[PDB]
Amino acid sequence: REHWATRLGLILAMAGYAVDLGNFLRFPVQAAENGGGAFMIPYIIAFLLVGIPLMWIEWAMGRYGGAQGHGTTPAIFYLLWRNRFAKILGVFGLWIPLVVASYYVYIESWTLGFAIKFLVGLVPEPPTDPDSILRPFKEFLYSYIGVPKGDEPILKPSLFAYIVFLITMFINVSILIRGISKGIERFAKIAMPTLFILAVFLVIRVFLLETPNGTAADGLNFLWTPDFEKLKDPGVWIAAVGQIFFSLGLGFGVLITFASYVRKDQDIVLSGLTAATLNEKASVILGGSISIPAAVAFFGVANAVAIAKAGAFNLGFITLPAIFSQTAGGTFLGFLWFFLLFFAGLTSSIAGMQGMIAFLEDELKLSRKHAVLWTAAIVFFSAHLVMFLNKSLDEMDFWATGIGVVFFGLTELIIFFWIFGADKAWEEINRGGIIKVPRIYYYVMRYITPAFLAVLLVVWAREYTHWTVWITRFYIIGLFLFLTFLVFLAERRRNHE
Ligand SMILES: CN[C@H]1CC[C@@H](c2ccc(Cl)c(Cl)c2)c2ccccc21
Ligand code: NA
Ligand code: NA
Repeated sequence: REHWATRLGLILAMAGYAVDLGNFLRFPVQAAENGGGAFMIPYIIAFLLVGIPLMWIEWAMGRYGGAQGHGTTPAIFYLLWRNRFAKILGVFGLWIPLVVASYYVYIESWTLGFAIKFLVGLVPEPPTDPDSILRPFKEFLYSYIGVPKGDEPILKPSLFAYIVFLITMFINVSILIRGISKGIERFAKIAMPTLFILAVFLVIRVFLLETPNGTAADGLNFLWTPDFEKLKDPGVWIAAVGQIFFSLGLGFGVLITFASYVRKDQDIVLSGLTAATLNEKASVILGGSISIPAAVAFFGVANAVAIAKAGAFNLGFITLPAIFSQTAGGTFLGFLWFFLLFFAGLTSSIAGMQGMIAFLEDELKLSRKHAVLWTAAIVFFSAHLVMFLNKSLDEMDFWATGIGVVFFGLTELIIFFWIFGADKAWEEINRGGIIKVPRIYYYVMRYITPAFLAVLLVVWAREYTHWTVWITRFYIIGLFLFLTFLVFLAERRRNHE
């Protein structure tokens, strides 16, 4: 079996997975709409009661199953719980990341495309007034995506956007085809420093932004200013819990797959806590000091709520490029921005597609070349549903990463800590640990964490379309069935040998 080369590379690949666009865009927006700096109160709490424990558990299940040549949850859930239903539940942790991949790489391709467009100067040049600056970039993006002009739910992406997507995929394959150590890890040692560099440079440049409308200090002011009255809102306490899942990457079965390349007695306690911290520092320090400040600085704190309510996607693909077309040499800033975002995705999409690659290697005994190509061929095909069917993206994401990861996360808890047994699990986590997990986390992992996951699981089901959504539902259900069939073939090949 493949293994990570250096302890550093492990943490960087682990941090590379969790460090993403959401760090720079989604996190700053959620904080601004949920109490500013007061949002740190329920967020830090959720980082402690939910995010850290669940991460250790996936590191635990990962390493536990990796020692036996199995990196995926259809196998690992059967090792924690020898059952017919356990294999079926494990399919989700191979289904989820395959669904997300169908649309993540595509969104990743966009940043690559914009980075290229910005670098060569192929960007809109307005003109005065805010809607006079934003509209040229709102249209620039929509011509790239192919946003429907008519009533039809059909997207018509540019030939360029499509080609970059092939190129983007090709880039992903290159890294994945070289393996865990000479590929993902080797890249994680290049990307993460390069990432941090671009991040700091933008932070420095952003703090030097001054307009008649405001300064970067006003952005950091508005953003981090605590609104403790919003802490009364349960929804804020829910946004915090959902965000932790999102930021860390829990419930994607990727940590489990990635941790399955960690050696049997190698530390997973401190290493994970490091990668977890790298992601958080990336968010509160680097991320919340570029996007929100730069917007408030240019449009004034009088629009700060309007900008936050405009969404994270707008902030990074429409709002910030429009601001860069109005700054000194900002055509190159546009490039550094979309190139910062490209790596943030590439370090996460190589981690996402490994779950399928691991399954084809471990369970169907395919070579690494075939496992990588066939996974690519599957992702490339399914993305056409995302590229051409309007709102197909929202549908896949809602199920996979809105209900799916939260459900599957509570599944990992119960299977590893209630079915497999808490004591056997607790030992599995602490073993080989440089530092030992605090004795108090035994109770958190057993009650508090699955409680939080459960009471959240109740509200997102109580709180929550066209007809074309059935097309996407049809396809992604058909994915689950097909993956059930491969798990079935995997267990019929094993009885013969
Ligand atoms: C974990 N937070 C980021 C990390 C990578 C990125 C991600 C996660 C899983 C996969 Cl399978 C892929 Cl391809 C990509 C992602 C997706 C959705 C939501 C959040 C995030
Ligand atoms: Na994150
Ligand atoms: Na990443």
